[PDB]
Amino acid sequence: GTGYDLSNSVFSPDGRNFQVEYAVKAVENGTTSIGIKCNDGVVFAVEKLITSKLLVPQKNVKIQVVDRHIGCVYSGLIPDGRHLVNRGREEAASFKKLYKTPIPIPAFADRLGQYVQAHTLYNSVRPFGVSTIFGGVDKNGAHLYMLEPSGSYWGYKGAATGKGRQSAKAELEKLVDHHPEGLSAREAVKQAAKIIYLAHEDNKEKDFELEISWCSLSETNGLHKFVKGDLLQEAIDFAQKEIN
Amino acid sequence: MTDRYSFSLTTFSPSGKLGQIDYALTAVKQGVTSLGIKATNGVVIATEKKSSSPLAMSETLSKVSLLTPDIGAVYSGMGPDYRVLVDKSRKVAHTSYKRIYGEYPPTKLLVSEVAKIMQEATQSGGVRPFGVSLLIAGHDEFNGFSLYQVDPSGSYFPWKATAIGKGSVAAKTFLEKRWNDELELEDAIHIALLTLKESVEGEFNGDTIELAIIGDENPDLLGYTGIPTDKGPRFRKLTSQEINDRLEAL
Amino acid sequence: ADKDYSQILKEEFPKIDSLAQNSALDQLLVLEKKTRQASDLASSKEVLAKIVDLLASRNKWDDLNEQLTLLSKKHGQLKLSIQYMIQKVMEYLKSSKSLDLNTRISVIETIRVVTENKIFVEVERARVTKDLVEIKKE
Amino acid sequence: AGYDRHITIFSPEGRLYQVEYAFKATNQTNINSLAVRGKDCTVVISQKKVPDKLLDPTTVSYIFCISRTIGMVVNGPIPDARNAALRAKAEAAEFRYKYGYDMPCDVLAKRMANLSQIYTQRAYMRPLGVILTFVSVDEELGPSIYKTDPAGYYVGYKATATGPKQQEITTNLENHFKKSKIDHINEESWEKVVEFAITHMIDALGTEFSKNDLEVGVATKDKFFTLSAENIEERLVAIAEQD
Amino acid sequence: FRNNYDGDTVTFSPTGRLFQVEYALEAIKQGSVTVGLRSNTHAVLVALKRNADELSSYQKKIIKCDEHMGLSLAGLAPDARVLSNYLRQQCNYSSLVFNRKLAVERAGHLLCDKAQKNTQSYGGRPYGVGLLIIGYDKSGAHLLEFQPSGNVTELYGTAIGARSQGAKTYLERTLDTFIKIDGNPDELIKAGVEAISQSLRDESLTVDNLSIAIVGKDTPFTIYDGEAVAKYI
Amino acid sequence: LKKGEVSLGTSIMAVTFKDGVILGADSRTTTGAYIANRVTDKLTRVHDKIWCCRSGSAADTQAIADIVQYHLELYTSQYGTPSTETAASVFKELCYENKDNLTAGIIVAGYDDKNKGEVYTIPLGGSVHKLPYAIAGSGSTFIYGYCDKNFRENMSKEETVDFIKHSLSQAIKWDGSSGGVIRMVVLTAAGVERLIFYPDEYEQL
Repeated sequence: GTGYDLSNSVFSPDGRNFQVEYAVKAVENGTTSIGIKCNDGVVFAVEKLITSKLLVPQKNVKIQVVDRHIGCVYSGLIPDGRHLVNRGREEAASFKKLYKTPIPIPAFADRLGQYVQAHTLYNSVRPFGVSTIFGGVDKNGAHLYMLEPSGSYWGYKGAATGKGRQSAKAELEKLVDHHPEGLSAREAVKQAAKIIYLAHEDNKEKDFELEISWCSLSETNGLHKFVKGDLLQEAIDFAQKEIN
Repeated sequence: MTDRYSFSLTTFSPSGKLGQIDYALTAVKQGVTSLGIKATNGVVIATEKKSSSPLAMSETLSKVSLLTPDIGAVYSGMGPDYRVLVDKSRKVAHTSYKRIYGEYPPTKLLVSEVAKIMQEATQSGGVRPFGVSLLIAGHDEFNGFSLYQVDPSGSYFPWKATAIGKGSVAAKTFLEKRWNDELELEDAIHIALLTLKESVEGEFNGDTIELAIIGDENPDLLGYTGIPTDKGPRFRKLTSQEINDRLEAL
Repeated sequence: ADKDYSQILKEEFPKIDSLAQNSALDQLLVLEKKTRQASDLASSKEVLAKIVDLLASRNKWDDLNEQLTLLSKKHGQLKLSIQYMIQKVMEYLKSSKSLDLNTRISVIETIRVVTENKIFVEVERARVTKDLVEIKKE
Repeated sequence: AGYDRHITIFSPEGRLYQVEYAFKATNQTNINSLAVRGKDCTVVISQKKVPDKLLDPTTVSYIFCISRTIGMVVNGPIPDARNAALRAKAEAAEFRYKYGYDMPCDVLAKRMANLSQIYTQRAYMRPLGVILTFVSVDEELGPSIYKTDPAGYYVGYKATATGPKQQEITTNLENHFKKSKIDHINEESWEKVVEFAITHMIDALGTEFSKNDLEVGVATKDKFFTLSAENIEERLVAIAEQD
Repeated sequence: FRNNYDGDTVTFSPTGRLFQVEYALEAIKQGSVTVGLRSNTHAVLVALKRNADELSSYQKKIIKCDEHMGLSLAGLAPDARVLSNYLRQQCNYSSLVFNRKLAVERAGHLLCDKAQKNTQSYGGRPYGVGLLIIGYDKSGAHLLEFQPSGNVTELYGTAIGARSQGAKTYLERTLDTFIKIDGNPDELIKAGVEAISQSLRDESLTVDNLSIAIVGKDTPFTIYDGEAVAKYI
Repeated sequence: LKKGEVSLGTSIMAVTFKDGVILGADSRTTTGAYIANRVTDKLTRVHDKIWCCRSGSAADTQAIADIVQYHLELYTSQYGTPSTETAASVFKELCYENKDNLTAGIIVAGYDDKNKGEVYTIPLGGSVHKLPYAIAGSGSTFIYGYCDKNFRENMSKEETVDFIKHSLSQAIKWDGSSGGVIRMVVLTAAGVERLIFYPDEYEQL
């Protein structure tokens, strides 16, 4: 039959939730956004779509932090992620409350997906319209994950969500091969800005702003902070030259 | 979220019938044929142990389970459907009888309970009935040995002897042929061996076959000594050997 | 594959170091490690053939047999690589004969690829098949 | 009505299609895997498939270490995978906490077995499309293999494989076991047991495996565990020595 | 079809879309037009009060949740009233709990995921109103817009409901003018007055129809209606 | 320590030292004057390399142990070995919460590789503190001056032992409730080492 598509928790004859798949529709429908596990840390980058003059630039900021060491970014319903962001922002302090320690990214991870996985478990519990690039420096080094409304994330030496991923997918996979060594966050900072523009080129049609952040065990000192100002402008100019 | 299905998941057919129930008996009748015989000297129930794989260790599952030391039962249906019931079934007995009465219920009430259960599984919202029916071997003092068949309908009732599952009919047929009031258990056992072998298409031996009896109280199984009043369980599962033994008694 | 060439070329002398003087491993260890079962730079089968032939010419075609016997076992660069040398080896075992026919006779079912089938190179492994048969005949 | 497939309710046949479809989701991951009780040990091998570079491949396992003693392999989606282990994780310490000694493997199985049967019976509850095999070397039962299904059905195994090609290794081991005639692989070094397995996994899968190819784990007395790629490589090396 | 995919906010389109949202999104433009803008100094609301009849009163689209914070609406008032009240709590709450003014920023954060819950949760529905929200704070005057999609944005200016584009285009056209009109609410206002005139279509703004609000630096959220709108008319 | 549960008494003490931490306490469990179990093992494994000295109600602590251990276990079953600190964090809650139901002073001592041994006090106050070394229990009183003077940091493995043993014996000597035998447990990179000392030994030190 059909209708398997309709209700979340339903296993279609193939054993599949098409809603989740439909969620993925909304997911890829998300603005292209990337993240980079770099040497000490991870770096998060996303195009900020400028729809108008009236948009106050730099105000609306897609990447959100959990604790101070966990940066997160997602393509999908901005309410979804934020909803889950706080949902995450909970668990850390929660964890950190019980365990006195800020939560390990991986620890922090599985929490989320299970929660997300809940959003699979019932036909009504509409999964989240977001897949989310997230991670940061934790007790051991950085980590970078990107989580599916399925409840699938994994370790990602780089990750990209949104439309322009494929522009990025190479770009990351490039720097994978360009830098199987590793990369300074700042170069990841630089590289990403390109990649995003490149990722943006999928979306190239309209003006956009660029949100980039990062967790550098070096620079943020095991924290997540935003790529900002000159090094931001650098990476831009870096990128905006390399886009040419 | 949660369950928003609170409504009876089986409903009166235009004929008043309850389809899922009537569908349950399907899968119930589907069950690997399981038999039971209430003999004079005791009760024995039997069924073939169905291995889905030789790698799979058949013994590691038991289609018959003791409930009270004098009570055990068999099913025909989904092993899982068989699984949880016993737990409750055993549990409720302690709770709803023993822990009250400090002793093991008359099989009837013990039976009566799980019957009630499945009715709930029948009528409750968000639930389906179980995919098993239950041939129930029990002995209590005043009611002696007892043989009870219970459905996912919870419909239950005594037997002199019986069988359920896939080939139950011709077995029961053969049983009805075979049965008398006076059947001795080993007879009935042998009878079941006869009976079950009939419904046994696959390998027929102790390792393939599950036989349990309500025998005498089994002080060997008392597991302790120095209490005269406690003479052990009446329920007994026979060995693959004792089967394979009595399979030569064929 | 620069080192695959270079380290070979490095081993070239390094073999010729103890070849002219084993360095059988000098040649080997390079591709032995590098290609192993898992290519690093991989190499040319030559780099492995280089080994084999620097083995071959230098060593006993007796030992080379047993050598390649094991080299076969890890990987080679491929089910092919060595067994081309192994093929010319048979000419060179026949560049040997008697016992080096018997050494060849050794090489026969050491791995089939001389008289028989592991590799598909029957155009060769058939030869030694008959070629030994031709002797087996004799 | 036809919802009977959409939901868990007895089909006209008394059948549960979501279940039957959950069975689809089981190999939907398309990972073949095995569980072999060694003599001393129990060993579990599985396909580690690393489709992407961007992956951190290390992160990829369906074999999960449940307890001190107990691990489990999952056959099914990693969300549902990651779930049941969690679910399993509780019971152990729980059981242990409650019962003062660690949970026996099958208990978890029987436990986890109960779980789907619920969802099986619990319509809004969906059962999970993962097939799970629990293994340990049980203080009582020694080497142990317990596989469970989306249906809450489960059993002990002299050994098992699972995956799309399960039947093949199934035959293989069934062949080898009907051959070997003993429930367990008789080897004192689980290494050999592993090496035996990786053989017979390579064997029946007709598939040579790199160390990145294999999800490999070993249930040993008091400790279930797994191997790095190097023990795997050691095996790959070791197994390359028998052949 | 959609009745398959639209009916449930829990249920994506095959394209992964929630038509109820899109539906709620429809009631938006269905709503009366209203306008808002901010300077860095002040943040101004300009509303079109629609009535039922002349006999009836004129529906007010502007809300005060707070001195530093008040908002305007288009689409379903009942939702916002809650939300506003709900919000009113928050500034209160904050200034209760923390003696801290709710960040107009932090405000927008709230309703979003709050709205998000309306979305992902079956049996329910989104709110039927998108919001224009002016606020002034330690970070200054902030005009924020909300979407029953949950999505919020700070704009220098904006308008919603019906045909807000005319103002909007003009406003987006007007952009740097008002944002630089600073300490001059009036022209901040009259910009909107012109703005709303842009998206004025049916008739002109009136004493009854025009509604106006401003929060600003030292301008608390302050609503202007009738004679208060009369001079700006 | 409710009426009818047994009284441990003695004195529990633990010292992080050059190789790690060692736990120690007496074996004496008294009921008023009557020692219920003189041989009791009062040192306790919440975790392999993370451990505890239990004072206050055993029934408190005894349960308390199972609790945190259960969690750490599960936590480890999830996230692996928590820090020795992380375990006490779990305790701290319990204490800092159920304190009004709780009589437990606890020395949380555990060996981390990175941080070597880690001493953590949790008095009944639900407060938590890391120390170079800890002493608690009855006779801890008498020996504070002793330990304080006679303690040193990165004392060798044995230096820890007998100084502790003396510390304990003093307490054991001095205290009535402190006695039975000295059980010590060494937590190092090496691992857990339980020790025992008989009165005929440590009585005389």
